[PDB]
Amino acid sequence: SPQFSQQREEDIYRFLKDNGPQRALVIAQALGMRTAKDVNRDLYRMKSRHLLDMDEQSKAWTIY
Amino acid sequence: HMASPQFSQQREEDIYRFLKDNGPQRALVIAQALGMRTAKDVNRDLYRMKSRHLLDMDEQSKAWTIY
DNA sequence: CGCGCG
DNA sequence: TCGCGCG
Repeated sequence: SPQFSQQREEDIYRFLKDNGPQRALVIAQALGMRTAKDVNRDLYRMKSRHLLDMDEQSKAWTIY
Repeated sequence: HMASPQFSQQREEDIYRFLKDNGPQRALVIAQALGMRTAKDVNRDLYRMKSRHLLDMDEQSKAWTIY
């Protein structure tokens, strides 16, 4: 199973599981926030833990 | 008969005076010299002053100068 | 405008 | 590549 330190990481993961790959502004807005900056530190931390991947060209995030 | 340049903020006048006497210098140096902590404390102001042609930045050294 | 950086 | 100025 994926290991989440904060429940909000699961919220991101499930959003991407449910809706396919999306940019950080979409993850943020879907979860009640505004911009990529509201979630990017979480996304890159999750990427470092092989929870998510990002396509560097489209900037879309997806589950790992 | 007013002095030149005119600065809209004390911060801008302080940056300009620091660079006139010491410059060029990196943003991290300017931030510390004005009692702040990192480049993030002055970058918004430096690029705004650059857009008004009050300062320039050397791309190679990253040091800011009075224009 | 990508920015992940405390 | 800590470059980053971004609201």
